[PDB]
Amino acid sequence: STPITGKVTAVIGAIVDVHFEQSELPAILNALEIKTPQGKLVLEVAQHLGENTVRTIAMDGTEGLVRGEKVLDTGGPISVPVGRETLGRIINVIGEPIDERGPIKSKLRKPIHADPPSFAEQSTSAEILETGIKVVDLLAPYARGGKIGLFGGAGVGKTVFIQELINNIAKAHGGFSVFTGVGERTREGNDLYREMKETGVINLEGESKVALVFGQMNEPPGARARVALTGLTIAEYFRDEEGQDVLLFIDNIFRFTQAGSEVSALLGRIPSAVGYQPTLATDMGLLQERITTTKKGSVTSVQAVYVPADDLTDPAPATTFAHLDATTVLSRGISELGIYPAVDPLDSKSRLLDAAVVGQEHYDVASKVQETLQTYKSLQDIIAILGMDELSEQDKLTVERARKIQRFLSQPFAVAEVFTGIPGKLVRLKDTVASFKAVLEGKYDNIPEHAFYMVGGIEDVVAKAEKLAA
Amino acid sequence: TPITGKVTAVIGAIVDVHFEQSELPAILNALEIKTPQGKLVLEVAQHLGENTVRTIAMDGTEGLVRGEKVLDTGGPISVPVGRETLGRIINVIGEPIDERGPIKSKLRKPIHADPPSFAEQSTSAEILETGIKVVDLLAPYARGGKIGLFGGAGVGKTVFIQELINNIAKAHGGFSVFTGVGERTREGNDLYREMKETGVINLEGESKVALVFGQMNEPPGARARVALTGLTIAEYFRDEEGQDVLLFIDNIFRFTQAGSEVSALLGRIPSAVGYQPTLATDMGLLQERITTTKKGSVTSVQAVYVPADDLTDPAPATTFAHLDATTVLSRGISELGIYPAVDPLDSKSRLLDAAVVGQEHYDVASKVQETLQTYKSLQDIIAILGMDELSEQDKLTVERARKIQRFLSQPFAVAEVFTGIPGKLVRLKDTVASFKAVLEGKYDNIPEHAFYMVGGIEDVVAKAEKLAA
Amino acid sequence: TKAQPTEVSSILEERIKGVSDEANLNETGRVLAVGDGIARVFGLNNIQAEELVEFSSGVKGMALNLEPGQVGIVLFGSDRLVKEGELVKRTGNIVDVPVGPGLLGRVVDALGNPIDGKGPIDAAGRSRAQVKAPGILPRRSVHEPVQTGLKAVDALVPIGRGQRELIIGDRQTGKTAVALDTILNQKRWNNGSDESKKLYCVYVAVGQKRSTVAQLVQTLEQHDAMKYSIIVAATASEAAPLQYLAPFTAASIGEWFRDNGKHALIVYDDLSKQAVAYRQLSLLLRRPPGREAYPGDVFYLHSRLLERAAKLSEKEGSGSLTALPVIETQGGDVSAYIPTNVISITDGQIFLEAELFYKGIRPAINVGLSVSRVGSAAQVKALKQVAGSLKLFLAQYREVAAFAQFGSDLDASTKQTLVRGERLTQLLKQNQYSPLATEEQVPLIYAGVNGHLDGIELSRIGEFESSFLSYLKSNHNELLTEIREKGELSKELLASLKSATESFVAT
Amino acid sequence: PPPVRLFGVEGTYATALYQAAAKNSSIDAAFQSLQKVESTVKKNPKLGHLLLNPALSLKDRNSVIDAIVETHKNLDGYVVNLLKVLSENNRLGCFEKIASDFGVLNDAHNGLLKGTVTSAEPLDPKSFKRIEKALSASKLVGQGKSLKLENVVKPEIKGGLIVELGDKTVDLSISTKIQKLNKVLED
Repeated sequence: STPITGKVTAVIGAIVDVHFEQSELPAILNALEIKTPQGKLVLEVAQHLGENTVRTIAMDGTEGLVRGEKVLDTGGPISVPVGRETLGRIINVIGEPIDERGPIKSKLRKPIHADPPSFAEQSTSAEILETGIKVVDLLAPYARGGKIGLFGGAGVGKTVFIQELINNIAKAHGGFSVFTGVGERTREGNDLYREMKETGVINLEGESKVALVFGQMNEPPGARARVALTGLTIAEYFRDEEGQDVLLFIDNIFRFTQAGSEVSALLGRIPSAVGYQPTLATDMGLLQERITTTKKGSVTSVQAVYVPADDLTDPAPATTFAHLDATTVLSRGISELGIYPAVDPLDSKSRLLDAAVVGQEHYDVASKVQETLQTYKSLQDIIAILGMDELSEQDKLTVERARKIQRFLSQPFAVAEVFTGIPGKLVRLKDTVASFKAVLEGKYDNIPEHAFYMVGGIEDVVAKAEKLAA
Repeated sequence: TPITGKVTAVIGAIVDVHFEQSELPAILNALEIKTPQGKLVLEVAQHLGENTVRTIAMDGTEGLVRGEKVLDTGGPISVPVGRETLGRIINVIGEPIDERGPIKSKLRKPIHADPPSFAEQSTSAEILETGIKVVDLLAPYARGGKIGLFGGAGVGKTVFIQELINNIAKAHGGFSVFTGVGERTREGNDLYREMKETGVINLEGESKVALVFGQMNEPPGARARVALTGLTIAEYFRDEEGQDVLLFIDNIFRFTQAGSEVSALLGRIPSAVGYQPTLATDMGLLQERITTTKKGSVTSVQAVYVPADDLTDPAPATTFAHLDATTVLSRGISELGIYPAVDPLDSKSRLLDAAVVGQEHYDVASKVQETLQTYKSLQDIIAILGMDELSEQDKLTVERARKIQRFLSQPFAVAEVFTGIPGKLVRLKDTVASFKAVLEGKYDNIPEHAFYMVGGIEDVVAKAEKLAA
Repeated sequence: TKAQPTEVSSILEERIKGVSDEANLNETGRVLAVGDGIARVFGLNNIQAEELVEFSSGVKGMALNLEPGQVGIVLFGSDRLVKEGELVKRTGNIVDVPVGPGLLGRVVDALGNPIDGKGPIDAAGRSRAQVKAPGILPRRSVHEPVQTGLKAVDALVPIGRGQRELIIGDRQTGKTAVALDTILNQKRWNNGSDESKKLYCVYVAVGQKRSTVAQLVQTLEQHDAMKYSIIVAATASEAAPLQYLAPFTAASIGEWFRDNGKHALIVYDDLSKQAVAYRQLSLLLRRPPGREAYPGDVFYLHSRLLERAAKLSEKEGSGSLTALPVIETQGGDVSAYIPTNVISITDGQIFLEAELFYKGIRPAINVGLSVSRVGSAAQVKALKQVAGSLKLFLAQYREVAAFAQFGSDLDASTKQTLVRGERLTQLLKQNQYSPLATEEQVPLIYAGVNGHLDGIELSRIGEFESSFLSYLKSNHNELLTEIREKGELSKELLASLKSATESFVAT
Repeated sequence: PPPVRLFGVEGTYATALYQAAAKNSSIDAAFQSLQKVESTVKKNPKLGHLLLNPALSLKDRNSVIDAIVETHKNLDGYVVNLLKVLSENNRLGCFEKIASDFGVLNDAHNGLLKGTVTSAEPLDPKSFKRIEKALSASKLVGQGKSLKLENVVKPEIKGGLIVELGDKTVDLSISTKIQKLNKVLED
């Protein structure tokens, strides 16, 4: 080819219109580069408007653009670098090393846009992921290949929950993980960088069982939108071409919605409900569909979602609610009660809690736990006002066990040796099932309530009984 | 060589001119089209180019023929100001509509003027006593301040303002400006008569008041520049004559409304609710052209017709920003019958600090607020479960609060007729003492209805005797 | 039928006449429409985005739209100066401000002209309005206290340097007073030494009347704190572009402190008024989206602004600008677009509740709606120990209190909570314009948490606090010196304090 | 300003053209040359509407312009600059629109005031002449500004005639009078 030169005609926000010459038209979803003293400004071609004039979205700041500035065309969608070198190296939205390790790239690049896998490709999972977080394991079992979803309030240690998952699950599994952050704070970025250097998952003398794509919200809305796509393609490379299983992580997908809403309005599209982009559904859909367990590989997404003002009747959480396999609700109240995990067990729902899938014993035990807690919640009203004493002997035993169970949920997190100090505990799936069964039978109703509080397994609970006894 | 033009368009009262001459009057210049009904004053507001300005039309349009001669008056409408303004009711154009004949002009000043500098500002703090019980206790006014009402029924707003004029402006000796933007002609006539009667206007005599009156029937554009005119008259007293003034503005919601009306026609895609996308700037200029500079102290009183009583509407909201103290008046307290209808949990003043009105005053007010807030808090519980079935501690509070609520009443003097009760005006020093006693439950032992619609503590005692019979 | 901005008849006739201008299409251009303070000029094709353009009237205007023939230059002045067909000559400079230590003791307008008129700024540099946020690599984790002197803020929602903590709450709730308290406590460091242990405070006032600002400076001059503060102001009168530009140039002033490696704190009051200003600016620009009344990209504006405050590494000179946004909530509607956006950006919320203001906590901080994500790592080590279960007690108090107003026969446990809880709220109660030293907040929280005040009657708690401090000042002033000096409570110190507190239970 | 500002988009072109050729004079020449190339443009079928319609670039349009100035080399140059303008603004569907408008401005400049006498049927030449005489001797066309008057036949009008020009009309048709009469006896 030869340079495809365009001249800017209008800089008005992220929208920058370019005037390519005849017979050298670009194509929808190409990537244009404009040489700047800021490096290369990348413009994603998003419309043709007529007479060789495209309307493109900026990915870098639009300050100091001089009218009629020559615009090269790469000729295709933003081409990232992919490799096993992506692991343990941090790259910004346009795929450029912000870890400052210089060139990252194996032998390949890939486009950021990629077609969803076909009906034929799909292969259904049934494997049960272990998080070691007991409440999650029993009462909302996760599945390997799943599309796990961390619906919750405003950053409610939201990062901490995710960090624990990365700390435990990533080292534990042999697969890769991909951490993609959509406009997450640069304070949070520095913490994540430091934290995974500390946990050594990111080891800069060796390999890393995770790659990082940290997106920062100082980047314009367009870059905020298509950071997700960049990360997604890295996961595809792992899934497909490296064939391995993955454990994708995206953060926070409400930011993905917000970013998209902004460039819809910038594109002039009439906004839908609560201002959210008219293309909201299909954009969410494109992201979600792309992530799936195929026969080429398996990718297990954990997508954080921020439920604005804790109202999930707001369309943006609700749209995401459909697309995600294994929902998890983190509640401020439960956090405030001092229970970390902040996961509210009765409000979390995982459709992987199907009786056959987790086995009948697991199912039955978990049904009993669910009933016991639900009874306890119902009884909270009676105990509070009407009084504790009017409760039946049966009710009282159920309440006493429930308070123990409630605080048996409370287990420490290893990455909250910083946010607490108590070392975390990875508890086997089998061990959790066993331990909850025991409690329900009241085999450990000779153990103090506080000796269930903020400790791991049954072995620990028994040990802490001795400690409290002393 | 007067700039001639033609009337290109007459789309509503936002006439567009096309000056034939290459001379172009600048933005905020004024043009006179000689009407066969008189003249029409228009004010250049946009240059749309091709020698086509777009002009706000300040008098009632009709009978306009596209092509009619324009003449450039140049600059904003320059009113005539002086001491001679005192004792005149003047139209938007500044011509006496009370037929006192043309003002003997001293200095004629453009209606638009830049707002005084940060350096010019000087911060006062002197208490201005009102004599209204609720005002004195809860939100003491200051002299030079910017006082605010946020009424929803103008029937109440006008009365409130009238009371303020009745008290404050007789005590005040300096000049005073009444500017009534878009208010009822009948009400305006009442004020004119009343003022003339109370001698503040003495036409044969002298008047230490001047008046600008803008009727709500006047076309929206006219209403927009009524305000600016009044601010100019005020500025002349404040600055040029140096005198300490007073200013009353009511209804300044109409200033906002007028802007919203013109905005669409001007060619501006309206901002939220409907308010003009120029709302902040326009409001800002107006409220910063009202100031207590180091050359004078102008106590200003602003009355806001909160539409639908929704304070959350952006237009009332942006009014709240530029006021030193506010005393929101609401329909609920009106339903409770209490005149004054001031919300006692929705009033604030910058002077409510104990460093100003003393710790004892502040403490007394604190208890009133807390008690009433409790009373509001238990309103749900009172309805669902009997008030009898509330806690003993709470029942004392409830009884006290019911008394406090009733106590807050005070018949007005101006509306002594309307209330039908001879007016009550009570000293600030007396008020603090009276509430202090009541809070100490001293007079808690006599009828709740004895506190209702009456003034001072002594009166309550007397009303107990009346009730006892 | 198409209508192009080049179909203006004077342009069009010139083209037909053959001969047409150039160079007035480079460095000059002729105004052709202008009204609403938004010009549209024809020419200027050498203009760079965001540049400052000198109107021949003398107005300066940034250029925010570069349209396909007419550059839309937002005026910084009134349009009663500007008029059609004027020439504008490109400044050739994107906006920049003088930055220096001379801003200490200066009230300044957006373009950095002393509006307090204490004469020329001693400017150690100039900077550019936009400066992209420092990276992950420049950052280093927070480890620096900021003690506002408000007990609730420090104890419950601690603030550290670099943090983004959003003050949110209803209009004119003395919004300024919450912020001013922090500034006043920075007197304690100001008196001290080690300039990077001092917060040089920048109070940014957008949309506020000159009188309000003037009162603030009087208060600050009264507390002699203007001797270390900068006030950047953009009053309501001052232009909407100047208002839009005001936070970003305040940020630049802050960065100069950061650059020096010093620590500083920026109060952005109100960002909400910036958003209104940007709403009016955008709509006057013909900027297409309503956005629910605030244009799309307002989140981009706020996000870029806020991320320019950070705690930097020691290879970045250990700088740290700390930011405090202030957001007015229209009827407490946090689902409003501007409030939603800001909440995400910030690392804390400091919700203020009106009912609690009336209830007598003044300032009142609704601790339920207040969070500090970063949390303790800036909370004094001692103060962390004491206030450990202060959160739990309060949380229990909240549940119990709801039951309590139905006033049924109380569970003994609940009335223990109720009694303790009532005292705790009263203990928290703040007094406007009067910070408290942390060394003397440690005793009060110890006493309360160790239930010494649970017994003491609710009415005379206010008396007790004052007296207890006086008593310790008299008798255990050695202990206070130790709390100040060592900042973590030793076993001996805890016991000493316990003995002292116990003695003061009966007075 | 131009004799009669018709206003309207595409007439901004006409206005511009008019004043540009007015200040250099030779407006009749411009108009005539424009008419001549316009007429042969309509009488050339490809680029008679089948290349007057957009579907061409700037560049492809430009090469159409180059062919146009081959069609009658030397027009009047102002109208050759107008062709450039039209190419650049990429309008050519409103080419005849401008032509008509420039004619209106031109013959207004000439003062040739064309009118019309719509009628139901072709009228007598005596009728034509008498009406023309009357009209010249009326206030409406006082004369000084030349009178052209065209009777046109419109079937919709049933009897009588309506004389029109200057937005001043005398409508003395039969159909309207019948309508009013019918209406009044339906009351």
